[PDB]
Amino acid sequence: MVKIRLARFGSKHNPHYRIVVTDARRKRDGKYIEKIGYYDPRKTTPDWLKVDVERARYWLSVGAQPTDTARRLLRQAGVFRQE
Amino acid sequence: MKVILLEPLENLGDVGQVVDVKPGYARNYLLPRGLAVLATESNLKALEARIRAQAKRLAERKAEAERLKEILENLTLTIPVRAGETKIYGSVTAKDIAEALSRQHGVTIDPKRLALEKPIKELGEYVLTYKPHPEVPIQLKVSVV
RNA sequence: CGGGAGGCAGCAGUUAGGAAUCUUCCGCAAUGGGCGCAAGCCUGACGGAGCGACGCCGCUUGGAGGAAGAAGCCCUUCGGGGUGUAAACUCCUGAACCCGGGACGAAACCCCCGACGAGGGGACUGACGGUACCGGGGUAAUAGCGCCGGCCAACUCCGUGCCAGCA
Repeated sequence: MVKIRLARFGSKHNPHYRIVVTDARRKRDGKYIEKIGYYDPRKTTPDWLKVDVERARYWLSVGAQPTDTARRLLRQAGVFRQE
Repeated sequence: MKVILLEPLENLGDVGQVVDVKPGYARNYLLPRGLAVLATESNLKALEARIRAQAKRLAERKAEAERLKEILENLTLTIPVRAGETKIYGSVTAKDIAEALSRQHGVTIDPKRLALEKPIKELGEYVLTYKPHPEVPIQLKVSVV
C-alpha cells in the first residue's frame, strides 16, 4: 500500500531523513509522491524536526500507513491530537 | 645536602638519583616545586623498596614469555583450508591462527602481537614470529581438504 | 549402465582474457521490506569495517636567532664570485608514540493509568567501537619529479665530433 516513512540523505555518520509519502514497493530512497517534513536524529540544530501537519492529515484521511518509527514523530508534532 | 630526584633535569636528573646540593637550593626550589624529596633514611629505604619490587616483579613477565616459548616454539599447527592447488579461495587471518591454535591445543594468543601483514591467501609452508621483547616464532602448516 | 544432477548479468571468491579494476570481513543496533493480534523470525537490501595516492579536501617533515660569510663542490679577470642564513651551534614548540577517561546516532514496538483511542507516565536495545573526541605526559621528527634554444619562467663548465643521441 501507500505509506509515510523515512528516506536517508546526508552523509556517512550523518543521518538526515525526509518524512515522505510513497508506495511501499519503491526502493528506500527512490522517487516519492510528496515531501511533508525533515528530521535530524542528532538534533544538531533548533530545527531537528518539521511537519506540514495539514497534509499529513490528508494522506491518513485517504488511507495510508505510517511506519512505527515515523508515527512517533508525527504524534510529536500533534497531528493525531483532537483538542 | 643529600636529596633524591623526580623529574630529571640538567646536571642532575634520572629519578631515584641521590645527589648533594647547597641547602638553599633544596629548601627554596626543589622541595617546594616538588622536584625532589629529602634523603632521609625514612625515604632512602622506601626507594630501595620501590626498586626491589618493580625490578623483580617485571622479570616475572619476562620469565613468562619463556614459559610460553618452551612449548610453541616447536609444536606444529596444521590448517585445513579449502583451496585449489597452490592458490587458496579464501585467506587465513590471525583471527583464525590465534583461534585454531587455541582449540587445537588450549592456548590463547593475541592476534595483534603476531608478525603478519597480508593474510596469506596462498598454500604452502610458513613460520611467522610472535612478541613482546625477546620472542617466540610459532610453526604452522597449511593444507587442503 | 536402468538412469540421474547443474546454470554467480545476487554478496564475497577461482579461472580466462587484458594496459588495468578489492574482503570467501561484521551486524540486523539504525532506516526500509515480508509474514505474524503480539512476542518475534528472515533480510550479502541496508548500516558499517577491509584493500588501492583512483580522485577531491584538510595536515605534517619545524619556529626564532645565527658569519662583512666554515668545509665540500662549481665557476674565476686567480683579487674573488656562487650555493647562503643555508649548515654547524643556541634557546622554544612538540606529528608520532605513552597513561587515563569515552560518546551522539535510541525511542518506538512492548508494560501500567485513561478506553488496546487522544492524552500522561515507565522499562529493554549499539555492529561501527574502548573507535572519534576530552584530559595528563611527550621525541625535531619522510621528499620527490618535471624542465632551463624560441613559443616559455630559468645559464655556465666538461664530455662528445652528422657518432652517440634529442624531438
